[PDB]
Amino acid sequence: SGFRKMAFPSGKVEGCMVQVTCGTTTLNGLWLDDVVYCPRHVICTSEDMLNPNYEDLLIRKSNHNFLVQAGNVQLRVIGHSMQNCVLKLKVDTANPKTPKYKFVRIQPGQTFSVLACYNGSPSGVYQCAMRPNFTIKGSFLNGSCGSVGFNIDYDCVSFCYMHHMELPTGVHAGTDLEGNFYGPFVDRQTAQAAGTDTTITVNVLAWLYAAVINGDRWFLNRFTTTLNDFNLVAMKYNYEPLTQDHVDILGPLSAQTGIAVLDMCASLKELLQNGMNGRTILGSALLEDEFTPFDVVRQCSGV
Amino acid sequence: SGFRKMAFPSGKVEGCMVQVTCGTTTLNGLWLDDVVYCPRHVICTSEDMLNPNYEDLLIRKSNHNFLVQAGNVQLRVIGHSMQNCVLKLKVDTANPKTPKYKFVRIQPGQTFSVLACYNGSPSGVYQCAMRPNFTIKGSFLNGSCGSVGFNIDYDCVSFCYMHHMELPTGVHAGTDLEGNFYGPFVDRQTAQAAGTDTTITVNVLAWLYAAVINGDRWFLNRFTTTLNDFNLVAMKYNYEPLTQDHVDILGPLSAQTGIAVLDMCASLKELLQNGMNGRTILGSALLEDEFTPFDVVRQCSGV
Ligand SMILES: C[C@H](NC(=O)[C@@H](c1cccnc1)N(C(=O)c1ccco1)c1ccc(-c2ccccc2)cc1)c1ccccc1
Ligand SMILES: C[C@H](NC(=O)[C@@H](c1cccnc1)N(C(=O)c1ccco1)c1ccc(-c2ccccc2)cc1)c1ccccc1
Repeated sequence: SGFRKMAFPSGKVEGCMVQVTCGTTTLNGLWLDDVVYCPRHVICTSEDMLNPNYEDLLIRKSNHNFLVQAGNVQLRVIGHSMQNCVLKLKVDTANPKTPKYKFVRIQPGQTFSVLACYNGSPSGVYQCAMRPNFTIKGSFLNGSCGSVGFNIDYDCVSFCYMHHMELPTGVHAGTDLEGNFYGPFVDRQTAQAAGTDTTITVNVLAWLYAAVINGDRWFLNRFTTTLNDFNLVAMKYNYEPLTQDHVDILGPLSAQTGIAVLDMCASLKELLQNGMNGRTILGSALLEDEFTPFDVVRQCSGV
Repeated sequence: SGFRKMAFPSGKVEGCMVQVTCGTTTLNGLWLDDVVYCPRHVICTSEDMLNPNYEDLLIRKSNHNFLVQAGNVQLRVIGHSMQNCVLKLKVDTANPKTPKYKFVRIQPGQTFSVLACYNGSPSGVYQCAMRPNFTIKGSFLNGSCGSVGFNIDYDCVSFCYMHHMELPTGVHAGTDLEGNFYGPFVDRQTAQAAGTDTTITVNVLAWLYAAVINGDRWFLNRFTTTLNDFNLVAMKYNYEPLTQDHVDILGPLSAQTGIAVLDMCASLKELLQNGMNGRTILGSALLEDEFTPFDVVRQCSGV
């Protein structure tokens, strides 16, 4: 029993974190095979922040201008390219700690483990969700950039995120490892406001299912609801519209807890309409939406 | 900016997690040098749970009865011993991924990263605190036992916890790597009730200091208090008595935020007396006490 904000083991990803220096600017790179992926804003200077032209900013840079350091060891950059908002620095040496890996682009509401890094050094690990506004409520300081979000499918590290920037609102924006920012964010120092941060309803339901599985069942009522009636109250509370997919995705937890998904929607409604009445669920005084149905299954089947 | 429940990178500890089978029973072992540490209740059977005699239960067991598996590779157990509530299984092979390491016994209120394991396989990572009742509110399933809590001092993994058992209350009890349970817990299936789970006041203050550093400063009042007056209200709310050490330990955060520690105690008092009024601090609707002053410094200086 028990339920915590759990990350994947970062070991496989630690062995991939290198330091990437471009002049004054230093941040993290991901070293897989003979390629080091980092935010392309490594190349940007003290005044390039506002409107940097990267193609233009790349011409000025060469292989020897990218100082790729793997712990204490400098790597030979034997070729570089820009893919969207990432640099792919070709190095002469394949990373011998390269795990089996994929670059997935993760849907909003999906979760991943962040290995926060400074100077290619793993600092800490924490679970994150892709917010429906395609921000992530991370912990990143200066130099945290090029830190990756990831998911482990047994042996296979599925890199879903590379951290780029903090928004004016303490919130984080970054890209997949193909360099495509999640959301409308751009690697420039301009007015970039977050959209509405909606609650990942299916995740809250999964969290409630985790709560019930861990004996926190108080918020259960004798009520049911309809998807449509629940979704009316969901929208009022800035909750993601719930779909049959969400219900299907919660089927495992339903089947596990013998609680129809719509009876849990009924409990969620009462929690949303009435608040939590000073009570806690899974040591939280609000409804956690940064655990997927898969995350709950994982943390309650011990994958 | 941003503030999350961050763990240390588990990589150094992953390379130390082995599987430990004794007959039907399987759990995790920690492989450092030529020694594999696991909960001694690995040796206990289907009826030994109630009152097991371990010395007696060890006689029946030999080196070849301890199946130490490192991934797909069995290790030769060339000697075994019991140290308090841990077995130290001597193996012929030093763990080549042995990090620089110490066994620290951590004070209650101190935090550590848990690498949750099943069959010597890292499942997930999360930050934990030693509760003042010497329980830990973990996420551990069946077979999670022999999972270690730890702290990383740059290169040096300070193993503080080995997970043993879940209490009747969904809460977790275990030992240091010298095998000494934190708290009054014993590796037996008997009435083991948690004491009062008091709030780690110094940690809540650190969390508030992290909140203020991350722009969440609303709970700041124009009030101050005295240690004694604050401690009167602390005790009412089952908060750890605050000491000059706690104030000293918060000195860094005080100095960083230019907020006297006692003005923050004043804010904590108003939060405790008045609750949070539906408001959140650092995405929490209650006062987080599972972040140390050191943890906040670390996550807000990027160590
Ligand atoms: C306010 C925000 N502040 C930041 O983003 C902070 C940073 C703070 C904490 C966590 N995450 C990143 N930041 C870093 O820590 C960093 C810089 C280099 C390596 O790391 C950074 C600074 C600059 C850039 C950048 C520069 C040129 C062109 C385009 C972008 C990118 C990141 C920001 C600054 C500038 C632009 C957008 C957002
Ligand atoms: C209720 C509790 N249930 C548990 O503790 C669960 C377990 C569940 C989730 C997380 N953490 C551990 N548990 C395991 O997952 C496990 C067993 C072996 C390897 O792993 C376990 C079962 C048994 C023992 C044990 C056996 C003989 C003598 C003394 C102790 C120890 C652990 C418990 C059972 C028995 C005794 C105390 C507490």
